[PDB]
Amino acid sequence: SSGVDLGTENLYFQSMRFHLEIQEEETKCAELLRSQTEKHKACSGVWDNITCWRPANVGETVTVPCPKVFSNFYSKAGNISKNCTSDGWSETFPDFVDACGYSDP
Amino acid sequence: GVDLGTENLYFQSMRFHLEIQEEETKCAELLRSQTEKHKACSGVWDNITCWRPANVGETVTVPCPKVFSNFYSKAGNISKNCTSDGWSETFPDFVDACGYSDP
Amino acid sequence: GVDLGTENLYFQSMRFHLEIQEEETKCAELLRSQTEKHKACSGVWDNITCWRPANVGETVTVPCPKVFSNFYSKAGNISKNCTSDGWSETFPDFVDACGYSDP
Amino acid sequence: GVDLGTENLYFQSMRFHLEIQEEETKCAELLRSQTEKHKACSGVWDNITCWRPANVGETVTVPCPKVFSNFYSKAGNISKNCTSDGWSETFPDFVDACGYSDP
Amino acid sequence: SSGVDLGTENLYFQSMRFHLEIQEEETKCAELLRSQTEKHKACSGVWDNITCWRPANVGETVTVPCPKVFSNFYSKAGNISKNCTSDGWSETFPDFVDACGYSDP
Amino acid sequence: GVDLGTENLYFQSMRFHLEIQEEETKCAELLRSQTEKHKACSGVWDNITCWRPANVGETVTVPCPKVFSNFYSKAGNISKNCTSDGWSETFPDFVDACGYSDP
Repeated sequence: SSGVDLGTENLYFQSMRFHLEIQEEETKCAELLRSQTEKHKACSGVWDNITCWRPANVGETVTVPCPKVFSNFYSKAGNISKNCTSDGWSETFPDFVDACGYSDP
Repeated sequence: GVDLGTENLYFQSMRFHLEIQEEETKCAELLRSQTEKHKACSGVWDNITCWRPANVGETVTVPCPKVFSNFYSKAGNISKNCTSDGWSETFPDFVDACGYSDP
Repeated sequence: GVDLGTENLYFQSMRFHLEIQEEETKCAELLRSQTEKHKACSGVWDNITCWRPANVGETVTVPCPKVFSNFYSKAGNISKNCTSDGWSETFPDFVDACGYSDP
Repeated sequence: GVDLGTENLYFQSMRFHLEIQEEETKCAELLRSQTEKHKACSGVWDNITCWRPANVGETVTVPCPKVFSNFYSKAGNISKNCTSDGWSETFPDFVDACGYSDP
Repeated sequence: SSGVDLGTENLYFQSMRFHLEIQEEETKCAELLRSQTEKHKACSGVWDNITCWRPANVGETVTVPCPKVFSNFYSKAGNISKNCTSDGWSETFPDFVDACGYSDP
Repeated sequence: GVDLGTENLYFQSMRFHLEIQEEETKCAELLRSQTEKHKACSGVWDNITCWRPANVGETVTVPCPKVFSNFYSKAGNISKNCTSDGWSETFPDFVDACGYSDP
């Protein structure tokens, strides 16, 4: 660790890393949903649990790893899921903190 | 419910902004990668669209901005001509070229 | 007209922010992808530049921030060494490496 | 025309984002000005709403977020209780409390 | 002028000043329009020529100084205007660059 | 639950960006309002802090950036002098003035 790491230019960047990562994921989600707009699926694309849930058809389950941005805070290997039903998307259950073992003391 | 969940409501309200920002970012990167050419008409952003740098007599034609795809009644394109006076106005105008309307 | 229209004028004023933000995003993503490895000099941001994680004895060299190209008199690269004491200061310094001044 | 002008179209599409960002900014400033108190339930942002720090037995009640005023069928409020286990879920739920719907 | 002014932390900020100023004006415009939503005026609030045009009634002319963010590029004292009509807002004419004498060589 | 919900978790991660951006915006506005006057030390941004325009012999002192309060061991202020050579370095240095470290 050096004077470089403690410089205020690096501190400003380091403090924004989680934010930049999440915004980047939100942007990709927006672009994805846009590229699929002509298809009209049963469950349109949504964002929750800081995760993009791509458009889906009835009976599909979308499963993804827990958000990578918080990898260092996870106490177990884990994933999150959402089901597309005839009445829309299910709740994301288990949700992020439960599925992922997120912890910050 | 999940559609009306507030995290999704936050995201959905931001989608146009995220999409436009990425398009502007790509435009800035395009103009930057090209800055050692010095063309008649340098790159501009107009009608929510990036217009690559160009020389006199060129016509640049691009598809209508995809961000408003749900409000178009047709797949359209928009153009500008580079002249020795600079860039022309976009033609046809955005609203007509793109078949744009809002209920 | 178009060149001087306010849509373009707002975009041109945002170019710096858009290009640096994209570079910060890339840096954040790079450091996230390399978090499993535990390198001697970790990823840092300094002089508006991402400096990738590195090992003792490496020198990382990158072009001057393209974002300020119009303010350069020279084709410049900047560098840091990863040493046993950590990251070196940037060399040559940003102003000299890049031939920067405001006009 | 002027409504459908692309500069206005850019702005209108950004209004929710600008409004939410200012509300988040005010929340961050509120939490920061209060950080030397150490209350049972520290400040949180939930349901697009800032929840001031609070002590056990308190109920914090605020109006529904004004950013979605055009989609409400009534002026509503939302609440949380601070307990010795932390913050409660918002009540009534956002959709019900606020009379929210989209055509 | 010192090493402070030439530091990359200051250069990053200085390069973003116009942007921050315009975004701030856009935010205030958004808040203004929101605070007026119950009123339903003939011409709803709009943004062009990097200017907020507040909600208005038929027959009103809104006039404002040229955007302050570009004060240093103006070659003459000037203002911009927009009229609210029974068929919506007029075009902003003269527009920014004409009204304001904007120049950048 | 709420404290650990992702809406709050995203907000908490954005706090730094929101607070610094608000401070940068205030700095931009301050410098714009003072542009008629032509001061000896012009407005600058350094060590995540706005340093207002100033005259020879002035010392500008401000509290350590509140944004990093949780990383301070001390109640700190930072200062610069405007001298005939321009702005001084910040004193005491940011790390020492503020009692900063990462935990």
